Amino acid sequence: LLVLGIGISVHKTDGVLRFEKYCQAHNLQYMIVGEGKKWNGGNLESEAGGGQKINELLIALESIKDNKLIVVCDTYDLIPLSGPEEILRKYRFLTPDNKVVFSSELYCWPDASLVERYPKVDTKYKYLNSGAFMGYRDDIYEMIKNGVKDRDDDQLFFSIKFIETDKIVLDYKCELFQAMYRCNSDLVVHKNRIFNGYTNSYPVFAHGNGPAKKLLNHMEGYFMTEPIDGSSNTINTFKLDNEPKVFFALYVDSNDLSALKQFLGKVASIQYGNKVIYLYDRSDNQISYPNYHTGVTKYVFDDFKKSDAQFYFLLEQNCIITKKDILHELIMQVKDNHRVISPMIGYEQNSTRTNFWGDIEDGYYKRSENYLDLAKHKVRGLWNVPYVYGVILMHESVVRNWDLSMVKYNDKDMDLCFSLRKHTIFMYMINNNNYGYMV
Ligand SMILES: O=c1ccn([C@@H]2O[C@H](COP(=O)(O)OP(=O)(O)O)[C@@H](O)[C@H]2O)c(=O)[nH]1
Ligand SMILES: [Mn+2]
Repeated sequence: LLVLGIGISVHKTDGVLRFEKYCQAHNLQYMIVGEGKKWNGGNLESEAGGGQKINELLIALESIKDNKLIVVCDTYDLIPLSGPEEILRKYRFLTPDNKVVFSSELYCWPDASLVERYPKVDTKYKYLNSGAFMGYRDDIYEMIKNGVKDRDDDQLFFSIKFIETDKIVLDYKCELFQAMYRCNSDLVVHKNRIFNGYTNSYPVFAHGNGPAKKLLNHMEGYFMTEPIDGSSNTINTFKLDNEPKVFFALYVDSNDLSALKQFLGKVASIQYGNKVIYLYDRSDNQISYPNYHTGVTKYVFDDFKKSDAQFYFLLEQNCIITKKDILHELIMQVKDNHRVISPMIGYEQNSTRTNFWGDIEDGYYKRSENYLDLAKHKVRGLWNVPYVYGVILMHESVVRNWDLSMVKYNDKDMDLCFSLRKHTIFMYMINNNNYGYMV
């Protein structure tokens, strides 16, 4: 068995890094198709496309000469939750005649007229989703061998193949694949898996297709790729052996002189040797802070890019850090798909108002099911969330390679988070300790 995940990008997203980590945890051999190449498959958000996925898959298949079983899948919004033995057993059971199995889903798209051409079935999971499929290398090769246009629609291509041929079967019972979109009430997390209570199955591949990225990101916080080490926090005093260089980017407003002094005093007490400090002041109105810049109304990345710093540590004036070893603690969490980390702090006079959002609806705050549990530390860890504010540690691989300056909301903190979401760079809130408060 080989898993061919489509990851066409010059630099890796957190989606692909997460997919790789889940593949490794489940002993799945995999190739990232299209790694290092520029995406030309279209703006999938506002328009369909994805033909380039087919063309890159075809090139990859030229390296795989034997007729082996292959899974072909999305990577940005998809993870495996089990290993090759379960996959092979399910495949054999689903298709004794070794057909290509595609994911099912709730909706018939992009061509509504196909509704009446699909086989009639006694399930809501009626239609093809082209985001995950499995079959023999030669069968898949035969379907795609003439290539397509980069901007052709791969969803439509495979829908037509299903309807018109006998080469494809759909995974109606969600055994191998789960298209999660609008199936929230079917699904629970149990024993490190998704359980679909509608189908009575444990789907191997969890696909947060469309807006269900939010749901998969949510469930991620409850899954494991390795056991918790319960002793990681037993001493809450963290010290790095060798300190990477951290660029402190302080967003200040000297108009509020007393708030500024108090903030700078706390920042000066963060224990870290290898650093450079820049002050970015909103006011137009300094001996202790040579790198001082005035009239700044946006987040600034160019000074960091020109530096040799390994991390960018964004701190806003209204966030008061009290945990002196916090930078050591945060850096220890930066690995794999965990590259943007924000410690959870609450407002001093009502700690349920924090510096993250658990959910988002049309770009605005929505209360997630576990929001209050995180804010009150009923459960702790790292959580993939749509917005973080005020204290953000970002690895250089993010800041040096991605446009963090995209504009939607005309608000610096909201637009930074929009930028990251758009690039499939994840924001992780961490609430393992008491870090501070907001004013
Ligand atoms: O720059 C890009 C954009 C997308 N994709 C791949 O195309 C898939 C389809 O996009 P998406 O999952 O967002 O589509 P959806 O499942 O929401 O229709 C992604 O998961 C990736 O595997 C890629 O490789 N590079
Ligand atoms: Mn997808």
